[PDB]
Amino acid sequence: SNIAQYKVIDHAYDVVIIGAGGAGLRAAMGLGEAGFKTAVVTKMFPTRSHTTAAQGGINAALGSMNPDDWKWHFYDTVKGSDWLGDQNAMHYLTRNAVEAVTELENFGMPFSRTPEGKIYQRSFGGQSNNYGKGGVAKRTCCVADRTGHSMLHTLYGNSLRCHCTFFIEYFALDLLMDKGRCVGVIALCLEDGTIHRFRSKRTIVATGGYGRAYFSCTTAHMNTGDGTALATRAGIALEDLEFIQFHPTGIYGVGCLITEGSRGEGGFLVNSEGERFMERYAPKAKDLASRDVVSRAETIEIMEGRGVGPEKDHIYLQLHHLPAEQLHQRLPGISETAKIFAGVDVTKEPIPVIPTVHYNMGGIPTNYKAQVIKYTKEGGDKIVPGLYACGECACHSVHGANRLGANSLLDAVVFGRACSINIKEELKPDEKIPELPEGAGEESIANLDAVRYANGDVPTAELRLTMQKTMQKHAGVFRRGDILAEGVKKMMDLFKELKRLKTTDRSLIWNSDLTESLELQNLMLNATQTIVAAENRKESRGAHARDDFPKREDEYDYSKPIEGQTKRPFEKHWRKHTLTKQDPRTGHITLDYRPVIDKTLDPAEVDWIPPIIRSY
Amino acid sequence: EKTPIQVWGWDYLMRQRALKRPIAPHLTIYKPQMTWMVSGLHRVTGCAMAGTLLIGGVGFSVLPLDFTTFVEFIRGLGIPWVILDTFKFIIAFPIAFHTLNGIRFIGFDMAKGTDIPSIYRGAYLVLGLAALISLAVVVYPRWERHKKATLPT
Amino acid sequence: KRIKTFEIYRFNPEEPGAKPKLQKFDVDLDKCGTMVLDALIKIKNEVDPTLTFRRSCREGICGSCAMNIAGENTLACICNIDQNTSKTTKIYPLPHMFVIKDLVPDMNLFYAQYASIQPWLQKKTKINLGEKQQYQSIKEQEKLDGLYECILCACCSASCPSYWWNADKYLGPAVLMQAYRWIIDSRDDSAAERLARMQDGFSAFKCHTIMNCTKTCPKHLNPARAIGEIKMLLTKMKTKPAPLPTPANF
Amino acid sequence: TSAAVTGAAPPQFDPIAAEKGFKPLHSHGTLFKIERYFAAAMVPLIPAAYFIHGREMDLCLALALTLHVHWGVWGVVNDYGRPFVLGDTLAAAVRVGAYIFTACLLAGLLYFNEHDVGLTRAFEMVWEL
Ligand SMILES: Cc1cc2nc3c(=O)[nH]c(=O)nc-3n(C[C@H](O)[C@H](O)[C@H](O)COP(=O)(O)OP(=O)(O)OC[C@H]3O[C@@H](n4cnc5c(N)ncnc54)[C@H](O)[C@@H]3O)c2cc1C
Ligand code: HEM
Ligand SMILES: COC1=C(N)C(=O)C(C)=C(C/C=C(\C)CCC=C(C)C)C1=O
Ligand code: SF4
Ligand code: F3S
Ligand code: FES
Repeated sequence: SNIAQYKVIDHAYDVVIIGAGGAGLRAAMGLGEAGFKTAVVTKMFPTRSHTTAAQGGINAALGSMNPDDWKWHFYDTVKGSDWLGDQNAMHYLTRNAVEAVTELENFGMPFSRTPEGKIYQRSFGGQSNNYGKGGVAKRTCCVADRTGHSMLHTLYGNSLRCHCTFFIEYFALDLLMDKGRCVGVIALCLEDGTIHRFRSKRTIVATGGYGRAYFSCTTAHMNTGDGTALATRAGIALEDLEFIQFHPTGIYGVGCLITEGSRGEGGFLVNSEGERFMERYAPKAKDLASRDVVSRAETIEIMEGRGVGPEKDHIYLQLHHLPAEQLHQRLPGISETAKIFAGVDVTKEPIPVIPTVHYNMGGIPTNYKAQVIKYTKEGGDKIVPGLYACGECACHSVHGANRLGANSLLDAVVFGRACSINIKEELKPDEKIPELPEGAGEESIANLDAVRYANGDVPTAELRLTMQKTMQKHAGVFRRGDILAEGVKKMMDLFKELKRLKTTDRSLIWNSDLTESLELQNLMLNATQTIVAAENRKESRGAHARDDFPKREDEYDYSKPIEGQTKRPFEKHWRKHTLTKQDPRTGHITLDYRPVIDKTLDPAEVDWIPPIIRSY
Repeated sequence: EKTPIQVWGWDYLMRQRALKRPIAPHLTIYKPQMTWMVSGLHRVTGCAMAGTLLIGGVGFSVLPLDFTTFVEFIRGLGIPWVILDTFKFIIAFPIAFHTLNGIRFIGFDMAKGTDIPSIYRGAYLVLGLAALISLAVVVYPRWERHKKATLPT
Repeated sequence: KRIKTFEIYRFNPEEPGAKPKLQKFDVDLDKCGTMVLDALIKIKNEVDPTLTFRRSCREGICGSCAMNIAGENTLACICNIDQNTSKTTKIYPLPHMFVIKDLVPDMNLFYAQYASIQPWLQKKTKINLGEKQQYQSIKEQEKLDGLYECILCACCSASCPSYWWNADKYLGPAVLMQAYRWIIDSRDDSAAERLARMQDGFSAFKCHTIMNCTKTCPKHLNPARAIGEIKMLLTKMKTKPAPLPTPANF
Repeated sequence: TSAAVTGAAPPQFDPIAAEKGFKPLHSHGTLFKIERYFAAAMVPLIPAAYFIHGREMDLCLALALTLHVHWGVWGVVNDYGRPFVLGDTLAAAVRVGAYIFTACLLAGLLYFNEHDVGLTRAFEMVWEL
């Protein structure tokens, strides 16, 4: 629109997949081999996706190390979610873990082995045997210290055998909607500056997370929440965005992950008093408690003068008591990262670490079939025709208020796979590749042009930087209504500064000043939504810790016996999902709340798990 | 007769030429190192010695000149004895070096000695032994001439 | 004020009859991260936002940021800046690739060649997918160590003169090491077809044992060893062992 | 605006598609093998020529160097004499140049051994300077 002109190219596909991480590739494998003419749109070569950075492992009750059941895994996931998790999706997840991880081994994923030639497994945070009652589990399957790397390369390799067609370094700008239906996607081709509209019967969103909304994170530069943003722009409300996982052990200076697997293998955290303080904060699980708990324990230590180093403002991960053949065998990757980025030799010195933004349990709301949904009190859950979402961009929700470690590679694969299963069942040759309405994509092009030639006075790098810092400050590990309200006002001001936007590069070819600006827009949508949702939730649940409201607010008080209590009405408690609708021009956000699904897929296969106090 | 990727490979190159995209520099900017320098020298020597055997073989056969008047011609130039032996070093090095390194490289083809420190130990040894063998094969005849000129029997 | 200076290759395809060019940028090291990628981002963020390069990870796992820095191919994100402010540092794209714009090479042949090795597990007897783990001994899986780690950055192939001259015909260190990774997998049954694919005079045998690939690999791997290994297989000097038999109560 | 054109799948190597038809068993394995065995055998041959001189050795040098240089220049020809840089017929010329090079090498060596002092004497003689 306006100041320049754009080549526009149309395509027709059965399904379009926006993302080639673990989730998008697994769906692409499924759909490709099922016959569908399937297109994979990704803004980077699939192998560079963030999935490839995953380290510690992937969960499945294989029993390679000891007897195990998938229902123990399930329980651990429900408890992990601090009962904001939908128990149907979590049931689906845990039910399929063993088949899913096994397929990966069959595709050639080179798992670490036991002396029996089975897939080696390790312990991880927040996992137990026997519905909480037994010991720490060994359920977490790994390729040493590089499980996601290995998985992504295995999935990419096998995708090449399933006749997909890759639009690599294509940057999606919007879904194409026609009256409540998604009929494709529009994207900019980085290579030659052209503009492509893909028409499709189904569209799968698998775009990853939005860690770069914060100043410090483990995530990749590409984690800018474009998928969630796409959905906002299509008038779809996002779910549970306030629930942001801080990983206990990002390296102090640089944000680089150090796997929780290093604690699973026998490492532990230490304060300036030389104390294994997680013995105090979580007597049973200790250093293998859930991530929300461990990260908070870490932060208190820091706040309470027991921080480590020159400024006493981080903490030590200690592995040097572990045999050096174990470190090399089980954690070669982080041994290397730790030396490169901290000068630290893990056999002799401990690693400086600090909690760090890592994973988004929030995202696009779906049902357990991974079909995207809109909700009203009156109408309930209404599916958005043609549109599926999976992986980190999605909220199924299999993680609720706190994601269990090694459950995300899992949820990518399982629900990536589910997308293909469910589409091959409900899509008939009956249906034809829908036609685009007149003008489809013009808005997205107009926006592109505006950002391309934007000649205001705030360069995007600095606007981004203030957002990231605002977010680090007002929406961190512990939150307070006054600090949150303050943060919100600043965020909506920054969103107003989008109009004063300055870019410099005016080329159409490989203009990363432009795509990074587009990315900022998407980030801002996510970030503003995140904070007003967090501001409004007056409870402490999983990763959302409010200092002014330290209680988990449920329909009953599950800390006392139930009988004789009267259930609080929906509007009065907080055991419910947050839904944020945002107007993308103005920035105005409205909230609504949707009930948590408590039933399983089949009470005969497994019981539901009623809330209880969450300890470790 | 090409493999399918070799065909595709060819069409890729034509596609890139058509777009008049530049080629990122290489020779002029890659750091000199003991891996490709010593490969470079293996090829230069191989080719230099072959070049010589052509210009020597065809040269003397095509020309009225023969090797014997060529040698006596240079002998007649009467050039300093110090230099003469240096020419004999410049002639021996390539044969020594290339032969030794040729065994090395054959090792490389058998996946032997490919770790970085073996590689670097190997490059110095080959360069060094060839420096020794070439120098020895020149110094020894002279050493033994000086003994004929200046000792009793 | 320790002001480091960077000479960075530049190319602008949008420009009428454009041509490559080095540009110099000054960076205050006290205002910058330890790594070369930090300096490039700093520049783009503060000096010239038209400066263009690939990056994604922070820890050198994605493989996106591969380039030539101080004359060697490495990843920017884990290449420490040289503190000596008296010397400059030269930054070029991957050698002998066609460039799209600035430090970004067209990477599509590299990917094509990778697809050609058929990088997925292949079984002679169809197996029912997901039903059971295939057996593999520790010793057998450990053969993949130093092979499976490759991040597809292409630093090695962009360092190999043999590939410089015949990229269209010679597969290169990176693709060949992966070819080998699938050949020595005790679980894969197509080791022969995998070699038949690269029997001709160029595919693998254009390896002149330059050893640049191994010298330059930023993940300390050894594609040369694997190529020697492949040369042995093609020439029938060695043979791939049979898989160890699966145990009775597995 | 969307007054637009129909598009094409990007260029993309489909390795299943490629598989179909292709058998070619054009195995270069044993040539590579013999090339290397041959060079190995030339190792004792070089020092042998240091000690033993004469016609018969002069002949062993000529035969073996000729063979070894033939395979050697063919490699270097295929590196710098590529269709992409010289076009397809000038490439074919240089490839034919490889064979011409080898023949003239041999003819000129056979000549030198037969109607001049020969290889081992020529060296012997320049060392006498
Ligand atoms: C350092 C680290 C380690 C981790 N380790 C583990 C672990 O050990 N176990 C575990 O379970 N989980 C782990 N996680 C979490 C897990 O790795 C991720 O949640 C998971 O890989 C999700 O991947 P995904 O496929 O949803 O998206 P990603 O893998 O991030 O990929 C998203 C894809 O979408 C594409 N995309 C995005 N935006 C656009 C756009 N606008 N246009 C076109 N394409 C676009 C991208 O190009 C990319 O291909 C880890 C996370 C991190 C950060
Ligand atoms: C005496 C023992 C010798 C051995 C063991 C030997 C070994 C080798 C080997 C292994 C190669 C292959 C290198 C590659 O493929 O990159 C080679 C190449 C070559 N050799 Fe020799 N060689 C010897 C003597 C000679 C001699 C006497 C000549 C005389 C002209 C010669 C000329 C060449 C040439 C031209 C090449 C091609 C170079 C290249 O491609 O880099 N070699 N040699
Ligand atoms: C693969 O052959 C080569 C070597 N073995 C080697 O060590 C080096 C340095 C090179 C570099 C090539 C050179 C010096 C010839 C010039 C060729 C051009 C197209 C400019 C090479 O091709
Ligand atoms: S081998 Fe080392 S360098 Fe070559 S690709 Fe794999 S990682 Fe990059
Ligand atoms: S750099 Fe090149 S020629 Fe062979 S050993 Fe390495 S591939
Ligand atoms: S950004 Fe991933 S290798 Fe550097």
